Amino acid sequence: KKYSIGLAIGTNSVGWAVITDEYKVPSKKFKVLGNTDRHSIKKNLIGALLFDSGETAEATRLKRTARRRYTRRKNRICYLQEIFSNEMAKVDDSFFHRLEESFLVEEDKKHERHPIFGNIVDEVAYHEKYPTIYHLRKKLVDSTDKADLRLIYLALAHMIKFRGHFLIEGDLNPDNSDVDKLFIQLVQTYNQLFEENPINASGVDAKAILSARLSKSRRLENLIAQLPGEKKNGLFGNLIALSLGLTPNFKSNFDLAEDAKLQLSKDTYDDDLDNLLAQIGDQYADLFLAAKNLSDAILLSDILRVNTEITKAPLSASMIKRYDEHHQDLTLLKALVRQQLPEKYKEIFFDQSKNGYAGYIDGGASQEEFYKFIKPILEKMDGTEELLVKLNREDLLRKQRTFDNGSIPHQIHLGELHAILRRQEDFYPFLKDNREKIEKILTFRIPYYVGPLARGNSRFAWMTRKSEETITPWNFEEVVDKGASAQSFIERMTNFDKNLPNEKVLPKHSLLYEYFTVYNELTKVKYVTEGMRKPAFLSGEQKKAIVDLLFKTNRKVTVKQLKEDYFKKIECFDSVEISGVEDRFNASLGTYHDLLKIIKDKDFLDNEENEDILEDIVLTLTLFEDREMIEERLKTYAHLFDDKVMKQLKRRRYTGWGRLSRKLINGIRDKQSGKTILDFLKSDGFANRNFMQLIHDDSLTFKEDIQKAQVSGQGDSLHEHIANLAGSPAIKKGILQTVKVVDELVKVMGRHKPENIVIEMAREKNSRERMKRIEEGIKELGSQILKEHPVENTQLQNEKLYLYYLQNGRDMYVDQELDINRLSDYDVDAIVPQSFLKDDSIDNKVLTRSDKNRGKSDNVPSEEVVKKMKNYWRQLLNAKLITQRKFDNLTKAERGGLSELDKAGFIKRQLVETRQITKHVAQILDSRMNTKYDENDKLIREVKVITLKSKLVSDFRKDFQFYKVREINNYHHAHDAYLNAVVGTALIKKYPKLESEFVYGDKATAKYFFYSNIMNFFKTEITLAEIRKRPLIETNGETGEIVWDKGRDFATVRKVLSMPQVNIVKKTEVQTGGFSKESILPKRNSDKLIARKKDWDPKKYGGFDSPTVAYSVLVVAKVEKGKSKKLKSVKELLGITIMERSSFEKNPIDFLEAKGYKEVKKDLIIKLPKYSLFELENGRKRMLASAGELQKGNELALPSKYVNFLYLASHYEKGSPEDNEQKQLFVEQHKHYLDEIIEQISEFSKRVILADANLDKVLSAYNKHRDKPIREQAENIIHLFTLTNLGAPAAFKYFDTTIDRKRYTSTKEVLDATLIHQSITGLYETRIDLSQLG
RNA sequence: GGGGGCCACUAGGGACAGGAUGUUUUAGAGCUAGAAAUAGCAAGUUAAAAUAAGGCUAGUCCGUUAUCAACUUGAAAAAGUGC
DNA sequence: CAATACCTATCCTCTCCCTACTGGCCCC
DNA sequence: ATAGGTATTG
Ligand SMILES: [K+]
Ligand SMILES: [K+]
Ligand SMILES: [K+]
Ligand SMILES: [K+]
Ligand SMILES: [K+]
Ligand SMILES: [K+]
Ligand SMILES: [K+]
Ligand SMILES: [K+]
Ligand SMILES: [K+]
Ligand SMILES: [K+]
Ligand SMILES: [Mg+2]
Ligand SMILES: [Mg+2]
Repeated sequence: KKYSIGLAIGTNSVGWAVITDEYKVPSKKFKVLGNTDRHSIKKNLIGALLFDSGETAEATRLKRTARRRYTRRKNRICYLQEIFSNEMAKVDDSFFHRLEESFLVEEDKKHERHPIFGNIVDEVAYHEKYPTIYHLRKKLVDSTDKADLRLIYLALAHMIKFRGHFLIEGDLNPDNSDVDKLFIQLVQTYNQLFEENPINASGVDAKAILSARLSKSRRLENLIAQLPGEKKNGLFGNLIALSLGLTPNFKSNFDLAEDAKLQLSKDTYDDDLDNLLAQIGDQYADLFLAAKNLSDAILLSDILRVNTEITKAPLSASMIKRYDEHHQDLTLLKALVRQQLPEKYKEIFFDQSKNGYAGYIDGGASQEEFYKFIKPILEKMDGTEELLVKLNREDLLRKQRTFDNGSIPHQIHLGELHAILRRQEDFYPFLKDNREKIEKILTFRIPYYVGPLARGNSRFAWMTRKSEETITPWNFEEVVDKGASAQSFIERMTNFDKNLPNEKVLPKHSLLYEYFTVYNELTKVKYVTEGMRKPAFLSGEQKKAIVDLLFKTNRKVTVKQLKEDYFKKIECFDSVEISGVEDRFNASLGTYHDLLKIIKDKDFLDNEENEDILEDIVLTLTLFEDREMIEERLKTYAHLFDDKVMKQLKRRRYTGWGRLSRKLINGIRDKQSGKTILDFLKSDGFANRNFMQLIHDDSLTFKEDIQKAQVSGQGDSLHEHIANLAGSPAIKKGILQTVKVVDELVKVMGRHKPENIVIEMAREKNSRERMKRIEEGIKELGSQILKEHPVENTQLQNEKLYLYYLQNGRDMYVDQELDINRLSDYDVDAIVPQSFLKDDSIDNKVLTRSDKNRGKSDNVPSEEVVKKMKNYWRQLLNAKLITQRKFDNLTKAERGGLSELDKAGFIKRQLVETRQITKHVAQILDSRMNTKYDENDKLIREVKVITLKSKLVSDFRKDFQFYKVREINNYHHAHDAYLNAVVGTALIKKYPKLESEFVYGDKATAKYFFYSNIMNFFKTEITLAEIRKRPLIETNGETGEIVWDKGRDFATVRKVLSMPQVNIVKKTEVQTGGFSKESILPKRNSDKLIARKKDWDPKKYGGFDSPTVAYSVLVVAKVEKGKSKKLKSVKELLGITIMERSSFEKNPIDFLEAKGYKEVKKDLIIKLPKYSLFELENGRKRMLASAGELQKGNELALPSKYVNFLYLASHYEKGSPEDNEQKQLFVEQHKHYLDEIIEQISEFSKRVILADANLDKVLSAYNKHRDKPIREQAENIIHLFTLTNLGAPAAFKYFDTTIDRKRYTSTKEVLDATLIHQSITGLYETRIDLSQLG
């Protein structure tokens, strides 16, 4: 008994099928367990396992980190209160107690209800004097009087609890504050550099213009308008643009060749400036640095909108400005509405449901919603011009706690905190002794390279302690070994050398590693001249000369430089031909040139004695990113360089890691030669062996030492091995389920292993990324397309509009503008044709007015289009609006277009699966099936694991009319698995030589033709560019075995696809995750509310509702009834929530009795996860959606004729026009299939769905559109299956009629139905008659 | 075919440090005419505290990912059970 | 019970490691 | 975006 398995792996399904020699699917009697009268059941060996998607770890991580941050903010406040304890006790012995119980109702409060002062008079007086906390903050910063200790605490706690960001290193307010002064200093530096072309900046109000609440480019235009004879793209204009945060190109300002694009935000600017300073000199450095200072000024002016010379609290003063303008504008608006629109006053200032001022302050209206609601009211009235100005500036009736306060640096809060401490430490000595402690509470961050400050109970922690004691912000540098912790931070994530598994890999920018790469590439170079008989390798002397003369003098080395600067200058060759490198060398000595610029000592870099030192330096500059730790590590080399060089060296940093270790590159030595790997690369006689040849040569000891150094370690489990794969967690869930399915199927066939296993793997918020890409590309481009055409992110889900914006609103084949409103008239063309590369992504698509303008449609765009559009394409490439691959494909005609080789490769790619994750699945299955070794100690491959791409079975379905319609049911997953088994086995039988291509384990016209016509052996007649005909029976050429009988096997496939009994199994899963919805609802007199804290009664304090049920339990017990508490027997479903799960499982009986149940039949407790299957009458099935709701549990097995009719009639997906005509004729001849399909659906619904209202609405809708075209009627009959689909009910639409979901809001009936426990395949069942309980 | 190093791209996964809102209860004395219902007017911008209930290992740690039909024997892990 | 309509926490900065899609140079 | 919870209305 022989058989094969077909598998279809998806992100929510695993289809599976078993086939015999005749491509038939067996059927077996399977024993049935339980307490029903049924002892067995017939099952076909085909089905599909369905499951909810596997989830990433991201949301869990975000919740975890927010948890940690809440804890640490609480600890900051706790430190501060601990500092204030004794003196506050002297002042007010319950202040902190009133603060801790502020949330409690007065009934539950243990102290007076007024928190600050404890009496109503003083509290009202405080609120009258300081209506906001910022009033008190400003007062305490500015005033000189002794203050109440409680108000000091409140100010400092407000600064510490909400302390602002840390995006700016160092100190702040370094007199970079004033915009006028930095603008005048920029003018002075510019006039110093250009005495002939000076700028008259007199009468220019730089403060108002540059600090104006306007866009960057608008403020730039405003400032340039004040400068006659100066344009926005000149030098001064570009400096102002750089200071405003734009991306000015200083190429044209200085007549440069290398595109000097500078933005102060990018991390590359530090290099992008030095690069630039490499051309025009260092005399312009002062100018750009002054511009950066001005940028700092404007950024601060965005936040501090008040004069910094009237107060040391400009932030608090700016919040007070917000408050005062709010008060004035509110008084004015109230009076205006009273006078002009008196009937709208109540809706505006009293209705919290409306988005007026009432909903803005008391309701749920945002600032944006309130502005939208009130803009027409202001425009409609008179005297609202200034209010409209403030509204369009987004500065009208502003609150102080707002979404845009994330701009505030922590240094500003720190300045105000330090000012208050300076004021009040003259009266409170403990503030003087603890001033720096409080400042440290504010300023201290746990460094990212340290992680959780755990003590051996955090699987996320890696920190090591210098001493075993509690870590505080004041003793961190002493208790925490920041060095060891920062080293572990990187070393716990970096790879070891695979060749030497005990050695750490080198830094990517290690001098040794780059020497290795350069010599490795250089060794395989070959050259010819005239008198030479044969291409020769470069000798060791030649390679050293090339390294010293070219690689150590140019950051990049081109083939032109190799021909002229070496072969001409040294060898006296006027003509030379080179092989092994094209255009320029890929490897380069970048770090050599970095360090040569920094230390300016070439002899130091060339001396082999300093190697170690340099290797350490780079190592440091790669391990660490904190400049203090880098300084502490480089201190051991302080004697070798000047303080200038040491400063530059500590400023330089690297990221990235190589893939080989130092001990492999330049460590282990061949036994006889005594030479390392790099020694062979530098010189190897006339063999010139590279890395692979060196470590694979049996006449050397490298290979044997690699073998010896190898270790294997502990083997992973199946689950561990799958978890460690590189892929999406969803597809890994699919992979694990696939392995389990295979195990069960092997057990079904009596532990006999299959002949073949054919596997196919399906292909695998976002508009936010689209808007980000378009914004960055248009700004980098310098275009105003978002100015003239504003777009929202959702709109970018239209392909043509997204392409339009990615192309700057221009045709890509013609240098012309494109119209937005005409996008329907344009074309979206494939760069490389889809007949070769089935790529439908933006990476291979292009928006053009007419695809005819691409050239010839059989290839890549023509040379003429490339000549026309290459510069504009490069512009789109540099703005990252197109990728470099899209550009390269567009420009392929410059390189000869598509050769025959490329077309052969594309067609082969369409059929041979090369994705790595599918290879890993194949390896897992192959290693589980084939375990024995032959006489030569080589693996015996009893089971051949074939992998296929989806297009094979897709084209099979479309060519032999085995069509699929996904919306009818879930049977198509199983059918895909079956067709995979059939096609794969038949293909490898017909052409065994293809095993290397399709089975796991170890001329261009010819291969193009062959792989194009690989599947023709199924057809009877083939029309290929005339008509040929194949025999009825197809056999193998060598064996003579039969592979395909076209008269009988197609009927077999049809009968298999027609079978109504298909094992669809929805994986039952316990629900995990959040306890409930996250909304903190207000107080309500409902027992659905859940306390947010143990003592916070939700009837007083509000709380959560809508908990998630982890799983239900069947309870058979008794409950007290009525005032007499008489015991009444019950049987019901109890939903154990996620929050209750641990309590219930620790002791189920106590939990159930606390819920009210008595005399619980402990052995009748049945655990029922989500999707538990129940069968009722007439084959009607239900799945558990919760403890109080049910999902549909049956599959509508629509006959095959109706499925294919729906496919063809709906124009689901063509072929010859004669075959199109035959299909159309079949549609029109079987039009009565519409009524027959409605009849099938109606019978199914009346038997199983039981939604009378919805079914009647659907029948009326179908009888309403009987005159509609067959196309639309079929397309909407497709929608109708939402009523019958397995799973949760969902709303659908038949034409314009909407059918809302009929839900099953009660689970009482399943308590007397039959529970069905299914194995993973559903072939093994345990059926429990629940009616026999109770 | 499978595999490695390098260059260029493209898409994904995992971890650390931090900020700003939102919400919830309370505090921010509402006033006047009416028995009340109510009417008229005044006012509004701020703060405290919580932000998964909680846990023991008590850390400035952990608490939403992965994994789960049923039954037997098992403390569990784990095996085993049906053409 | 049954049906119906409404509800559903959001945004942002920053350090770093890893694999893998395709194209290319050289090899095992 | 789903699809399960919830109060409201019978
Ligand atoms: K009280
Ligand atoms: K101008
Ligand atoms: K609001
Ligand atoms: K607020
Ligand atoms: K190259
Ligand atoms: K670094
Ligand atoms: K020195
Ligand atoms: K889970
Ligand atoms: K879930
Ligand atoms: K199951
Ligand atoms: Mg907590
Ligand atoms: Mg708040």
